[PDB]
Amino acid sequence: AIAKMRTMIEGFDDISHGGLPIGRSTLVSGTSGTGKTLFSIQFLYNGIIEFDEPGVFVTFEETPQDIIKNARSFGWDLAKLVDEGKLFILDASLSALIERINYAIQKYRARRVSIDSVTSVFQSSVVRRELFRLVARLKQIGATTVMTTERIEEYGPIARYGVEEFVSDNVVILRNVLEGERRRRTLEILKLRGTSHMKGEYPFTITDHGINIFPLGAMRLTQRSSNVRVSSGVVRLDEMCGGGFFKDSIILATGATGTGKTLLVSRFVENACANKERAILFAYEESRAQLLRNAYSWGMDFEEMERQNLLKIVCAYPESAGLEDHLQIIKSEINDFKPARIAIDSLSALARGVSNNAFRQFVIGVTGYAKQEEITGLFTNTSDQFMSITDSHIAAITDTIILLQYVEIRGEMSRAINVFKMRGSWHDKAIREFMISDKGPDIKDSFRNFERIISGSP
Amino acid sequence: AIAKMRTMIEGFDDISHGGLPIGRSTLVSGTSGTGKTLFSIQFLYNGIIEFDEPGVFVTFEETPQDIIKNARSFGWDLAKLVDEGKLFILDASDLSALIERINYAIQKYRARRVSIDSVTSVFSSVVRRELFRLVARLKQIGATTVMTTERIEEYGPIARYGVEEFVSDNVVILRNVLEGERRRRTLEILKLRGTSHMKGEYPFTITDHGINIFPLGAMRLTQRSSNVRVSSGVVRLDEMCGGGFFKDSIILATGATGTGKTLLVSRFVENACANKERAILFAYEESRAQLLRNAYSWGMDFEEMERQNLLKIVCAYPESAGLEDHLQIIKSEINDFKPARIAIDSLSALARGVSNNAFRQFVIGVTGYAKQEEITGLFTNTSDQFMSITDSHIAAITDTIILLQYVEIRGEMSRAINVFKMRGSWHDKAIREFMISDKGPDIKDSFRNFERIISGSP
Amino acid sequence: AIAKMRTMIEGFDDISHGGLPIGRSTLVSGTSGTGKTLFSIQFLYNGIIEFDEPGVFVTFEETPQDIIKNARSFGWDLAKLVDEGKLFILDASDLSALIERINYAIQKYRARRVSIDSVTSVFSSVVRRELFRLVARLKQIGATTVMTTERIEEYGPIARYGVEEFVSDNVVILRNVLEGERRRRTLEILKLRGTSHMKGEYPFTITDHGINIFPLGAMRLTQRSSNVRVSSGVVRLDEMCGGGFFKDSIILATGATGTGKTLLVSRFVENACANKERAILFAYEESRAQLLRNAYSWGMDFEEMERQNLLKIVCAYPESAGLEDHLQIIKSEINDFKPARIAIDSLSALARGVSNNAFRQFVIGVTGYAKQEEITGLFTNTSDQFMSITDSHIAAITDTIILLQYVEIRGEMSRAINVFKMRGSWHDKAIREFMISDKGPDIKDSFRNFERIISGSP
Ligand SMILES: Nc1ncnc2c1ncn2[C@@H]1O[C@H](COP(=O)(O)OP(=O)(O)OP(=O)(O)O)[C@@H](O)[C@H]1O
Ligand SMILES: Nc1ncnc2c1ncn2[C@@H]1O[C@H](COP(=O)(O)OP(=O)(O)OP(=O)(O)O)[C@@H](O)[C@H]1O
Ligand SMILES: Nc1ncnc2c1ncn2[C@@H]1O[C@H](COP(=O)(O)OP(=O)(O)OP(=O)(O)O)[C@@H](O)[C@H]1O
Ligand SMILES: Nc1ncnc2c1ncn2[C@@H]1O[C@H](COP(=O)(O)OP(=O)(O)OP(=O)(O)O)[C@@H](O)[C@H]1O
Ligand SMILES: Nc1ncnc2c1ncn2[C@@H]1O[C@H](COP(=O)(O)OP(=O)(O)OP(=O)(O)O)[C@@H](O)[C@H]1O
Ligand SMILES: Nc1ncnc2c1ncn2[C@@H]1O[C@H](COP(=O)(O)OP(=O)(O)OP(=O)(O)O)[C@@H](O)[C@H]1O
Ligand SMILES: [Mg+2]
Ligand SMILES: [Mg+2]
Ligand SMILES: [Mg+2]
Ligand SMILES: [Mg+2]
Ligand SMILES: [Mg+2]
Ligand SMILES: [Mg+2]
Repeated sequence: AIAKMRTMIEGFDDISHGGLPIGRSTLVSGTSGTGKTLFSIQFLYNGIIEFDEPGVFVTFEETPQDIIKNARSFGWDLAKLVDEGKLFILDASLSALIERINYAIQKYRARRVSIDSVTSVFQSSVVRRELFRLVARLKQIGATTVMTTERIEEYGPIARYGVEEFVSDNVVILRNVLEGERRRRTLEILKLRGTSHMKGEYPFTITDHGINIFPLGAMRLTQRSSNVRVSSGVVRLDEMCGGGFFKDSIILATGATGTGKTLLVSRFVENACANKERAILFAYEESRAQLLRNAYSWGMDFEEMERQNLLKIVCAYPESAGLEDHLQIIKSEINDFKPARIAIDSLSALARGVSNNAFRQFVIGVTGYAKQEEITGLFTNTSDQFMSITDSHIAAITDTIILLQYVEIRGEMSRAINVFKMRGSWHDKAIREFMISDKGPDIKDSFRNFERIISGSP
Repeated sequence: AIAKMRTMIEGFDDISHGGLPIGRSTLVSGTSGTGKTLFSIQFLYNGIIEFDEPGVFVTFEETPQDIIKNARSFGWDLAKLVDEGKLFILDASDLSALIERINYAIQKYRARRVSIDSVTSVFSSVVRRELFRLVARLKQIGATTVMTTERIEEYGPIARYGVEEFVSDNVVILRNVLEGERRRRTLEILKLRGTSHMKGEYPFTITDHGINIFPLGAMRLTQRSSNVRVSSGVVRLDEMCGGGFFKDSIILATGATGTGKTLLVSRFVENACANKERAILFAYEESRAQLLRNAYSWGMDFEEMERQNLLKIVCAYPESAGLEDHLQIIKSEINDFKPARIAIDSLSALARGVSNNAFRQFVIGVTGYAKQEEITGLFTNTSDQFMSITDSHIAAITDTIILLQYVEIRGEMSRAINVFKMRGSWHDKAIREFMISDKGPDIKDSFRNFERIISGSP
Repeated sequence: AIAKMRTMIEGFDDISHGGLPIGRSTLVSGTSGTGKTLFSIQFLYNGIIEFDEPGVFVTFEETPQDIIKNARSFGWDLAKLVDEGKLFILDASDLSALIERINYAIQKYRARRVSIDSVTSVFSSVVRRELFRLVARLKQIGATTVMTTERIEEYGPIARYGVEEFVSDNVVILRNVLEGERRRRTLEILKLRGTSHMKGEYPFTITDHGINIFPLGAMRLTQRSSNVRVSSGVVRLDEMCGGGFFKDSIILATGATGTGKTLLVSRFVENACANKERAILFAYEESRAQLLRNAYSWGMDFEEMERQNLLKIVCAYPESAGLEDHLQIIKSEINDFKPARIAIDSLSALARGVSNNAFRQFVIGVTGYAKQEEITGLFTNTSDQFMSITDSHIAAITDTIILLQYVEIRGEMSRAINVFKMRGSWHDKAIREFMISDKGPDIKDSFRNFERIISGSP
């Protein structure tokens, strides 16, 4: 088999099980601002601060000083590594270039090489022969190169002259697709000669750590399962769940608007902080100010928990970022605070004007990470119809579902709670009446008289 | 990192995270009449009207006289600034010759800011070589340049020869997309080599003040929340809400046509003018004439309040402007009148033949601003069916929902009201019938004889 | 008729009705990384590894060393065959000169098969004249050639200059269409001058064995059917089915979330391992961890069966691969483990954001194979509404349908099971209520007090 080299890019090594083929050159074409330079810089940088491999960078447009300054925003200096003799920024902004580049390879331990960019170098018949010569001349030296080419259309031709794709051994497309006034970064591997890889696009983001590729296909169902129970915050609800929620489980609170989803989330988050356990609250519908007042009215101090460094509140609008970003933000915030419990209020708000598949691929990401890090996730979902079906087919991700619906009785609005699922546990299969007070919720008995709920009244 | 310069354009300082990279040039492409020249002038202008930095202006097609004549429209004299020495409009009626004149004028007034409108006149393989030489000679002078490009398609190639983006360090695209015979201005940053920015299209308008960018992403979920309550105009309604509406809250009055939504809006505004508090009425369904007749019929003198400078009525058809304009008009008017209560009649009318995405982002922009300005807002919504739900997922924005519906009883069409939800407050969970007279709402008792009304037919 | 040659590529021998026309050449066009070179090698390879026929290989861009290095990946040494004389890789570093060298090498080893990868390198009016001369000089030598072309668009012009199809006797197009960020390999025969073939696109995958074409059309309705019955894990269920499921049959367990579909799958697999019979569990909703916990909770040791080599659990996310892969993975695993019972949990999860056409053709490919392998299959389907139908038209594939649904009775959520249909058997036509415990299903009696359940709300 062809030996792959680890680029040390979070996700990319999963997409191409191993990394990039050693001895050959990888073509990374993409529209302007797709992260071609970043990828090629991050490739060389990773290969010097992990395997101390002497890499050479070829410039064709941007000056060396520009590349150094631009890469300084990611929190790494290139001039320091150039000073050490571990990097070489060959400034060039025909055949001799190959021999000059080859010279440095043998004169600075030919590890990794990047050429950003070649499109301006050869700025469609001549393109082939010129591109065919370079790759061949780089094969003889047997060093791992990355070539960055530009494309005009996001789903149009692979490159500018539409020829490089065949000439190259490896093809990587960086996309910056715009849908509904929103840009979605995706990276896909078009081909890998004599090796296997993951097919199709994969959502990625660019932060202070660099390119953060989020593979969904590498996510496997290995989430360890325990019989460890944890109090939901309601004694009556814990009895109804046959002891309370499972430490390694995903609880779903679906219902109509004003039913008490946030209440159950608040009470679930308070419980963590009572037992001196860390918890994160991801708000998307309400603000910290409104959350603190709302909790206060039920008799729960959210400031107290914040002062004890046991509860964190992250409020933000869904339309203020993308699903890729939102997921990263959760992971980053979870990576720092490392909570025992988590609550997303809510997924319904996060599904507002988003690809039904882009949202579906987000839920798995959050659900999986929570399960894979042994964190109890409670996600709320507001139903569009007042007074009910999932209508999303995402009930196969949740291990527990709390139903909250209104019951119009004697020209009076009354609320009702019920547990549908409790995988690996017994649950009370009754529709108990509950109401809200200054001391929180109170679950009473069920309605034996009216047997026609999840519809109307009698 | 990379030092950024403030452009002092409302919204661009948030979308850019701080502004435009210092020392480097920014390319602004767009179709004709997008606001390229405007952005160009406004950049240099605020430079010499805030940080007092001498900026030179290169004009190729448009003559200085015209530039000043057009600039005046917004309300700022350029010739006065040309007269002093803070700005120099270098009329451009070979690159080296032009570059020399620009370079020899950048040291004369020691210009910090530079705008070239436009570089798509002087002029694919040659455009790159010329453009590369231009930015290189401007990079050496360490002057923050702004270059304006020209495109033919709105979602087609970024520039004319589709090569000006890879040569530029920064790329700002201004669009003017036509959807259902309606023109929507949008601004997006494609890339910023070095720093970070906000990805995606952001709606903006051009008024007397200049460009007015409304970033919905920059708007955080930091909205002050108090337990201060206020009246609604109805004593029983205040009592039904458990002391009346919250000062800092968004109330929603949804129901079938002729249920009495406008009645609740009227009384809501009246009560404001009763406590000598200023309010605004945004009508999109009925005129001042009909409102005054209907109000006067209900025993509420809207002329009086109008003369007392406590009530301002602004009527205009929903299809008389875009959501962008309607929002900017609401904000402008609010800032002028500085009201404590605001009522919109209605959102349903504002959703008339408008994309759910563009409508979604408008309701967030209105509710968000009112919440951050400590202004109590009552928004009405007319349901499609007489006998329903919550339109879409705008129930996450309203802190209170007052449902009103009809109840056919013994061949009579009686109306019923109920506080469906109230966050942070107790509310009457009863469906009380109410009559309308020339005195206003008459909330009586609920219907215990028949329990199947609410969001149902009985 | 026209004599055809077997390529020995799984599926191509059925789609072609027998293979490629003998004496004539075949043109294989496709975008980059479709599998043109692979198909090229695999053709010649099987030639000299089955019918022991010396085949020569023309390489234009890719060097012999690379071709052998890439070929190795699949698991076959080319240099060994080059060493012997069964294959000769004629490196192509004027037509008459090249044609001469090919013609002078086709008589040396007396080559029966020939591949030219690729003819889109050497090179609209001239391409025809050259191509026509090439096939004419290969027709005279009566050698089955295979020419690889290159296309830019997936559903655009067949070849580059769109003239290589009318000059060729045979045209095979390899596609790699991207639909919702997912890459789907497809192979179609456009025409075969002389013989007949299968019209339309056919899904195929590339694995370690090489190209793997899955013709759904070639699959006939010849599926052995016996009166041999088997148990389900439940005595009452076997009795309710009129002696238990048929050995050769497809059973479907559809219903709302948490109804007990996984319970029935578990017991179904357990019973197999009870009679010392091998089974496979294909999970796409829950992990091994959760399954083992849930199983153990139900009184079924999935570790034991795992250690007894009677039960194999394979969990993986539905969006972790394409239907093509999932199918090929199921077939591969089945052939290895050779199980008598198979259960998929679930099809609904496998339909998550997938075209109804691509999903339809996957269920036919799975059910068809299991039916022709004498393997009893239980497939689960989670309904969108809690309280429904048969998803789509997949009821024509299932020989037995076990419906499970909830029945709100006196403010209690009880579950009900019923054998909806059973072909070739009597079944209990009664809606019997059933409870769940740590011992498994408890099928009790039906509800004679209320006759309005089934696919209704009462
Ligand atoms: N500190 C940062 N935080 C977040 N994102 C950043 C940061 N620095 C840069 N970026 C992002 O990465 C981009 C860097 O552009 P880059 O040069 O990697 O793209 P490219 O595809 O090579 O562009 P081109 O080849 O057209 O010049 C910026 O435009 C921005 O979107
Ligand atoms: N202090 C209180 N006393 C009594 N009842 C209260 C109190 N605060 C809230 N409630 C009741 O509980 C509801 C609050 O529910 P919650 O804030 O959890 O909203 P939700 O069900 O998540 O709906 P949404 O997210 O759509 O607003 C109010 O609508 C009201 O009916
Ligand atoms: N005083 C004003 N009030 C409101 N809108 C104005 C005012 N003055 C100009 N506008 C708007 O802004 C536009 C001016 O755009 P500008 O002159 O910058 O064009 P441009 O983007 O440079 O395009 P081009 O170069 O093709 O002329 C007008 O077409 C109009 O829609
Ligand atoms: N003076 C009055 N006396 C009695 N009933 C009245 C009087 N004026 C109006 N009404 C009643 O109340 C209604 C007034 O309409 P209102 O503005 O309260 O409803 P709306 O929900 O705003 O209707 P629309 O959806 O058409 O805007 C009339 O249709 C009528 O039934
Ligand atoms: N060992 C392997 N296991 C699985 N898949 C493989 C393996 N080796 C190669 N592949 C797949 O097959 C592809 C090889 O295709 P091939 O080299 O024939 O390209 P091609 O169709 O000739 O295109 P081009 O001429 O543009 O390179 C790889 O891109 C990869 O997706
Ligand atoms: N040990 C137990 N004792 C009692 N009841 C149990 C026990 N374990 C599970 N249950 C009940 O049976 C259900 C188990 O889910 P099961 O896998 O049988 O349903 P499912 O149809 O596969 O659900 P989903 O659609 O979510 O996959 C729980 O929701 C609970 O109601
Ligand atoms: Mg770049
Ligand atoms: Mg809530
Ligand atoms: Mg202009
Ligand atoms: Mg009205
Ligand atoms: Mg090839
Ligand atoms: Mg299940």
